[PDB]
Amino acid sequence: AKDGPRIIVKMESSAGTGFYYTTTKNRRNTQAKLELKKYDPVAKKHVVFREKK
Amino acid sequence: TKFRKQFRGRMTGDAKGGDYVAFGDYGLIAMEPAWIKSNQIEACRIVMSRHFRRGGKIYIRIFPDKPVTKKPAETRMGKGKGAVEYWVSVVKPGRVMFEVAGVTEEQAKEAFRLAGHKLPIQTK
Amino acid sequence: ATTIRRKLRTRRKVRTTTAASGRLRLSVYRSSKHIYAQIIDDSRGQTLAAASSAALKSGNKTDTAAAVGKALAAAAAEKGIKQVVFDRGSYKYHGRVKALADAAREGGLDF
Amino acid sequence: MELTAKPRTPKQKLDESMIAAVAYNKENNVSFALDRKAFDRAFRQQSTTGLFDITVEGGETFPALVKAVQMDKRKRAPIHVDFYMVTYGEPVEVSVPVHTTGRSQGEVQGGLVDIVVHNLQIVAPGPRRIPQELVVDVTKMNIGDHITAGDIKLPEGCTLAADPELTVVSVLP
Amino acid sequence: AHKKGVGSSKNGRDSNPKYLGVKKFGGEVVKAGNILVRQRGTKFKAGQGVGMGRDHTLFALSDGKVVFINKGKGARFISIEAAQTE
Amino acid sequence: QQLKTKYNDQVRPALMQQFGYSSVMAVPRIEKIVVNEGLGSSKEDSKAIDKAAKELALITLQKPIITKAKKSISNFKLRQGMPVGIKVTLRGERMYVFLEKLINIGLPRIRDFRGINPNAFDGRGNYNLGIKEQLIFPEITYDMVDKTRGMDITIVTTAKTDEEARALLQSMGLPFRK
RNA sequence: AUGUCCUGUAGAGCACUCACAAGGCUAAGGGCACGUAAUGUGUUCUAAACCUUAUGAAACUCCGAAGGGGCACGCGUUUA
RNA sequence: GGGCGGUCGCCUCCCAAAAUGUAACGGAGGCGCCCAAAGGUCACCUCAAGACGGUUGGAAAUCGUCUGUAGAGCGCAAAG
RNA sequence: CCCCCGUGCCCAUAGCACUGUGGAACCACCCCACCCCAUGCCGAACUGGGUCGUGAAACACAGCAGCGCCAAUGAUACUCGGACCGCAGGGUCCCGGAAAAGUCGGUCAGCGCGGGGG
Repeated sequence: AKDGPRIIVKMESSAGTGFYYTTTKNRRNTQAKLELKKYDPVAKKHVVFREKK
Repeated sequence: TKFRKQFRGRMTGDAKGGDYVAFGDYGLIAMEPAWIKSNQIEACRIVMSRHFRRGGKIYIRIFPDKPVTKKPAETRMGKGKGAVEYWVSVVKPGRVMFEVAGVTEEQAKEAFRLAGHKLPIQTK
Repeated sequence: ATTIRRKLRTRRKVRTTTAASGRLRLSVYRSSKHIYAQIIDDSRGQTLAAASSAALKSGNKTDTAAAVGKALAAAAAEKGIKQVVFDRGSYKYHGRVKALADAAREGGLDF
Repeated sequence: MELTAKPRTPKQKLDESMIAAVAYNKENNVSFALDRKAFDRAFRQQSTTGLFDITVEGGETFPALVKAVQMDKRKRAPIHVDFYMVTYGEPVEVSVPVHTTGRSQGEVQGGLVDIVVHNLQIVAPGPRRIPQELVVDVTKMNIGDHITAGDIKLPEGCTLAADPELTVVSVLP
Repeated sequence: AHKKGVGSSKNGRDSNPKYLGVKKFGGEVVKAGNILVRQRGTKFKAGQGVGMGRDHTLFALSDGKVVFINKGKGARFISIEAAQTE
Repeated sequence: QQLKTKYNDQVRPALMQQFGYSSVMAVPRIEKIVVNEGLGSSKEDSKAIDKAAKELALITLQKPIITKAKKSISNFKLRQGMPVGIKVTLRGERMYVFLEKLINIGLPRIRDFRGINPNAFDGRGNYNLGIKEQLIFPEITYDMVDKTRGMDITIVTTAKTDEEARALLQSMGLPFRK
């Protein structure tokens, strides 16, 4: 599914002790690298989620 | 001289139609969808105007329908191509109706000319 | 705008008393004259009695709604007296929706 | 010019000389018939012009008119048309024709006989009758005159249809 | 693949309509009207939609589920004459 | 009150003095007012027009929102939330005492200003006439100012019939096409 | 036999779709014209198109069925 | 028919033969998305479009208005 | 039997226009405005309190065709079916189901349903 900074985005969250990648994307309209969030993880409540690699 | 594009299509089928009207003078109707080769009706008025007059205008009640798609003949075992034929097809509609007098239907006399089938004139 | 605006809540209201029928209806009228109530149980019904003034008469809008919310919250509620009810909420929420419903459970009704 | 007949079926309606016939007078339906000799005295000179009688087999006497014209599609064997009879309190269909007659003062610049091919007019008539008296086709065909449909020599009263502004005879040589 | 003009060589496509419950027939929560694969609840197929209509049916059992926003579902309280119990 | 009164008892009875009406409130009231202007986003691609936005509220304060026309252009301009407009609701009683700065000022200037509107009127109490690009006010610098209005004024008045549309609107104030 | 619901062909018909003929009118329209501050003055013709006159159709609209299915009431031939 | 070309998955139907209901070197529009939001809740607002004359305003973009089988639009064919 | 805030049935045999009228109990305008509510701006139809005034188009009632709107078994158009003219259409009869416009009429209904009265 293509590759080479042009179209499409390849980002995918990160949450501590709440093991889950969120596994979805959007696009680089908003800032790069940094990517603040919130939202539910495994279950329980909402957990970390702050994005990184 | 009919549509200007708006895609090809059309199919077949014969019967009669619907386009007959009580004429004011001296009518004329088709009788089923006879034979007129488009490039026949492309010689319908001019043949009805050899020299009827310098000027002169009346009324008709039809218009070229057509396309047919004939295709070459190198080996007919395929799909199609395009029209390249053309035809009108009608019912028993009016198409002439003179308004003079002594002439009566002189131009509805050699109308039957380009007419392999039967097309009376009647009157109304 | 009323006989042109008022159309938002009508059939959209009756969709809990007709989608459950476990809650009552509710008239609700402006007029700013008298107050009344006059409710009917279940969307498949529309006939019941009520009352009138002959109580405390001094016209108002705010403090006059919460009144019948208990002053007459059983006087007419014969059948069952109380049995899971829901308010109408035709228009907005000036306070007549509050001081009425917030004075509804005052005397009776389980909302 | 008599009546009788009856047949509730299209049997004697498709057998040499005859017709089909229709009637719906006040408490008088049924589908008669009658032959077809001098049965083309409609659009000739009797187009609502005058109203005789008929002497039907048994009772009454209804004058009536012609109820437009129709002849036959393509051929000339008038398949069943219609027939109005003044005895109703609301149908439509009026027969107020507009002809073409004369020497055609078209040889002024260029133009032939008054054409017209239609078979429909802006008309109306209240009750049900359709008198016979109107022209419209003539009036110095040139420019700064014209003569169509919109008011003219109009039957009796005013007109009612939808939008009074058809086309009909006109000029344009 | 690859194509051009003066020729073409493309496929075509449809799907299965499959109406299912066939009017006055028992009831339960069958299905009927795959006008929209997502579908939705219905309870009791009265036969709605724009304009006056509604399928002459009346035959209680259970829920229903049907069509799209095209015509109409039902959800009506009423068996057919029954109303008391069963 | 002030004008409202020289409107409640002055240009209110006059109508009945001429020819009455079935009501003591039959007479036309202050139906609609508004102002209307905003000649589209000229100065800058929408970012400097703000220095022509607040300029609408150059007599009072009531933060106008400019509105938008209808998005369908993509010729001239126009998008999902462009300006192109005006409006704003600011009637009231002072609105009467606002005619004090309306049915008064302006006339004393506006080029070859002599009279106000040559008939025209009719149909409604909203006769469409007004402004060019003049304020007539000095209540601020007016040097630091550098815009350019245009457009007019509408203000309806619940005056359908011509002899109301522009009837009262005659003995109404004084500055007018005499 | 009968109860009950629908599909909407065939066609009518037309008013959202494509186009159709004639008249009134339409030129916010365009140009032939001694003009010439929009040109106020004036003119001529489709043309969009409203009404009227009253056009077509597989892919048209508030119309409308044969037929068919669903089950039900009941038995005539037979395991349907 | 060899076969260069053209064909190889999904989706709109026309023609499909008013329930399902096929084909085709018969025909037309594309794609293997979007979106932290055109998602859920509550609320108010009818869209293109003409006319009234007034702004940088030689149409058109500004606004008030009646009309509006509402002819908008609702994320990109198509039907509903 | 009275006028009358109102919930359905409904969905143009209640779309608009003409006459006039009731206001005190029905209903409109209004009044006062800072505060609950805080309206793209203001508080004007969304606001808190009400005794002037009036009911004027908007609120009501019957007469009320200018066109709509319901408008028929009856002839046509359409059709499960039977032999045929006959060229596919198209067409005769037998022969059931059985559009629409046109024929009249009527249209500003009507019944239960919570009331302020002589």
